[PDB]
Amino acid sequence: GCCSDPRCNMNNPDYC
Amino acid sequence: GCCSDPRCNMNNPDYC
Repeated sequence: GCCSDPRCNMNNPDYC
Repeated sequence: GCCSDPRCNMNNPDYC
């Protein structure tokens, strides 16, 4: 998942 | 933060 991966989470505030 | 960058900002319209 994206939100469970630090870098993806950091770049996706709309969903994370 | 994400919103300070044009690409990330545009990918996150709800939050940015």
